[PDB]
Amino acid sequence: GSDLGKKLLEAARAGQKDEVKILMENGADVNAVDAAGGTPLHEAARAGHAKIVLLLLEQGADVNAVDAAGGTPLHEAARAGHAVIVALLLMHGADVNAVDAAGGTPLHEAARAGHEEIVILLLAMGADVNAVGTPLHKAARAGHLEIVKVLLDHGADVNATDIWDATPLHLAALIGHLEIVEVLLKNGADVNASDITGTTPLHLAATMGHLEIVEVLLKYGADVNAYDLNGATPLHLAARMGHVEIVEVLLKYGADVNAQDKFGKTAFDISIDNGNEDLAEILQAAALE
Amino acid sequence: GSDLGKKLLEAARAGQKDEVKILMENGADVNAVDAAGGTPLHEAARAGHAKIVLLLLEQGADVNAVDAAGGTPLHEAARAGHAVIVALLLMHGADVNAVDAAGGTPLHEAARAGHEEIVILLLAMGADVNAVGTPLHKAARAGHLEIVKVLLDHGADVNATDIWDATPLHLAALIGHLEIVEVLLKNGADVNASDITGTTPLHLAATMGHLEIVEVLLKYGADVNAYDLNGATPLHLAARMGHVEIVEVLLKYGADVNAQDKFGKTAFDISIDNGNEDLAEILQAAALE
Amino acid sequence: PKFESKAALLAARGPEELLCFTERLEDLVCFWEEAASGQYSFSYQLEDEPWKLCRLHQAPTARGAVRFWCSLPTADTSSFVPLELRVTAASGAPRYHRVIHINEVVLLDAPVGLVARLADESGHVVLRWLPPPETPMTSHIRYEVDVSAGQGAGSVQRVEILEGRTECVLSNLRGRTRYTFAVRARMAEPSFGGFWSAWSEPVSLLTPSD
Amino acid sequence: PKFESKAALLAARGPEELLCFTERLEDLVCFWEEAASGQYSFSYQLEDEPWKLCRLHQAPTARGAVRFWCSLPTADTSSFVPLELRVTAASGAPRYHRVIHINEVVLLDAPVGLVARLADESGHVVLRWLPPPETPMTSHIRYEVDVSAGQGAGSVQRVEILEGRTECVLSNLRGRTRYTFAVRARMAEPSFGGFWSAWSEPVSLLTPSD
Repeated sequence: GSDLGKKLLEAARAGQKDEVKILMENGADVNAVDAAGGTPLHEAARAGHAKIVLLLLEQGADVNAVDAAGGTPLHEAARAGHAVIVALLLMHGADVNAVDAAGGTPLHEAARAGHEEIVILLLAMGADVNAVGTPLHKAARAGHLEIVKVLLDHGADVNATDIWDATPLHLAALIGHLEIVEVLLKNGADVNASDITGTTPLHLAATMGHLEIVEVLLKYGADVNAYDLNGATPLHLAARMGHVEIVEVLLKYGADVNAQDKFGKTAFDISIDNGNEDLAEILQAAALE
Repeated sequence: GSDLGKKLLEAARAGQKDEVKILMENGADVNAVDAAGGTPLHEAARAGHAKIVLLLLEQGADVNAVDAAGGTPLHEAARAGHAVIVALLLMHGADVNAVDAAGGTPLHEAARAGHEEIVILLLAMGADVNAVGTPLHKAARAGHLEIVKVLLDHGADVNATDIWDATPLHLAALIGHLEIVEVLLKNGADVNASDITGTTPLHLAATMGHLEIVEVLLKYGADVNAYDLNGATPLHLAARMGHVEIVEVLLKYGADVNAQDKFGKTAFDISIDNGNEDLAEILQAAALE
Repeated sequence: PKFESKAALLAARGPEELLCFTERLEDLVCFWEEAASGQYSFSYQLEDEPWKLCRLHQAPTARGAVRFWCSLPTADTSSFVPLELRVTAASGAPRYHRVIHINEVVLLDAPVGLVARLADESGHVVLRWLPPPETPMTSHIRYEVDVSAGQGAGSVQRVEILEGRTECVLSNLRGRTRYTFAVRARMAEPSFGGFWSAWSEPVSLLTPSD
Repeated sequence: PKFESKAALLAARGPEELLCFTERLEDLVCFWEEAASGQYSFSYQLEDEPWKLCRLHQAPTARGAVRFWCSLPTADTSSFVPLELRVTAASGAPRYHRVIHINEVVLLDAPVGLVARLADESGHVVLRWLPPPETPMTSHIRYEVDVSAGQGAGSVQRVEILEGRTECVLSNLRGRTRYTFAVRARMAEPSFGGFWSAWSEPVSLLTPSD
């Protein structure tokens, strides 16, 4: 904007509370923009300087100004974890479900970054719990346990699917987040939901070697002998990865030892192919039964 | 209220997030009251449990419920420094200028306790900067520098007087908070304001032995030879307390050595009465001029 | 009683000043002493409550010095907060006006139960003691150990003990020497301020032969 | 090149697994090796951005083992965030699906510039070295020192060095003995995870006579 305007962009960024007041008193344009179409409000929300955020909003700063990437100060404050500023912005009418070029809402960014309080504050002001680019996918992936708890309490879709056919339980299973898998299951997550590849949560748990998770899934009624597009059961995947304990847990719950995949290979075949002594001994015993 | 109601007062206090949800799902009365007429909302605001505060307000908890002492959850959250909860309450319409039996507003408590962000949040939602039992008196007394800065920026009365005729500058001077005295002076605090006892800020500074403050006051035009109800000048008070350096600073700025109080005593008289060698030497020299 | 000891310690620090202190964090006495002329009013304000008064007691002392003091109630002894005090004459002239913190004027009793023991090696001594009886916040009390020797040696060592620790290890001592030990107490920063307690009961030891 | 060394170290740790690692925090290669049957699709999603693809490179190795690998751009190498990876066959069957963190798979180069020096007293040795060249976060790198002696003594000491410290003091050593020293590097927790680097260039010293 004015020459004082970019001096103000200088000062806002720097968190220089004295200098900000000086430049504004000199008639600086509060909605001056930088190269990125960022406003001093964007910069002050990013650095988390309360008093600058006060002085800007009191002088009519645009609460929902967008930079070239579609980002509002509410997006940046939610991303940077400045709870107070998020509050100040929200009180002044910041758009809870404005979306960046990427389809991201503040709730998206807050959930991904693991800012508990901001997620609470957003939800209380009516953030869409099941908007595009699902927060539950990110929270599940990242292992933000409490956030996943808050998400579910606020009515988030437990079995929402991304572009792959993956549900939050798929991601939780894969990453070995046991409690999250617990919370998900008790809220009615589908234990035998399949992505397009024919993978169930149990498949992921067996493959990654997450023993207890495999047990929790099994207790809630996961299919021990479900097959993917390879015609591979959890026992096939467990075998390939040499997971002895998991093979035993699979056996406990009624696994088919002589299930053949689309190569015609059994788990025992796999064990010989890998020269896995331990697996071959236990699988050999199971095959004769 | 109900039997589950006090179980809920039990659980809210304890911060037991699981148990709170359990008791409410069983039909607990959200506005049950204890012996003190405190609600679970009071208790949850006190302990700062975000999710309990969420679940209560979502189930119609009375945002401005008063206990027997006139205290709203906003008062307790401001006093205990739970910023988020203060935000949640404010968004749900908590009364910014509700007053306890003692005439205290949330802004009163937040300023006294030194909760910067809460003071900001209260002020943004329109807290009365100059309400009864002045926040500036407490902030000045306590030495909350930044809070005093925020108070003054938001238009607080620099020369508000309590029941004694004391202004914030009186309190700042007395406690030896140099910067605060600076900030106050630049915003137009009266350097020669008098309480009912005839005391100016300079009197307080001289008596407590705050040398630099005495200097700052003097630069801004404080009366070096102002008298209280004893007819005592700063030099009298400095003498009684044996403050050598302050006597010298007083001398620099034109102090009357032979001013007599209502006892007829000069500063030099005082020095002999206390057997103060140092003072008597310098005052003796000053008396002969 | 034990009160008189502490009042004398303070008076020497600041004559004709308004000295307030707390013994056990659960009370407060403010006092001053002055010459020839209760003819005074003691008022106080505590943190967001209206201005109240306190019954002044007048008693004599020293060379013509009258001592006025006020004992605040246990009701108004909550800590960590500005407590505004004013002493105003009958005539309505000001006399004193302070702002103090309750927690910042702690003068504890002396430590007790000194136990001095020789180490397994010559030159080392183990000292143990007890916090001031019936005091809270034993964790925030710091001590100082004084090591004297007789025969005009005077004070040879002055050792600060960490907060809450009622144990002291001394080294660097001369063998075959009768040393005398005392400890005093004080409240550790920055949560609390104040003065050193009076010095404890002494115990002595004769170090072994080296 | 130096890449081959690290790929071999990992393959021994997890055969037929999808191994991803970072050399200098500014790139990333994921790779796996398999037998007889790019016929594979490498896709990845990074923190709130849509699913992208990566050009797979196919090259042979070992006993009939084909190694597929993908080098992600420097654009998508920001750390501390979940990075979702999927390897899917031509046929559309799943093959791998992991979630890793960029920061949690650091395999640094070996430390360099070993300098071993005798202490002023027998039995003590001072070792110094340099962080892996052209690496950031030198402050978060921890090292381990191996002390070997010849003649079937093998590894006698294994000493962990604190984060950022490129200095080691050894004691408890036999005098008149030719000892051999090496150091490896690793990223300290909990900000970073990974494996130990390959072992550094050795230097030897002959301890004095005791």
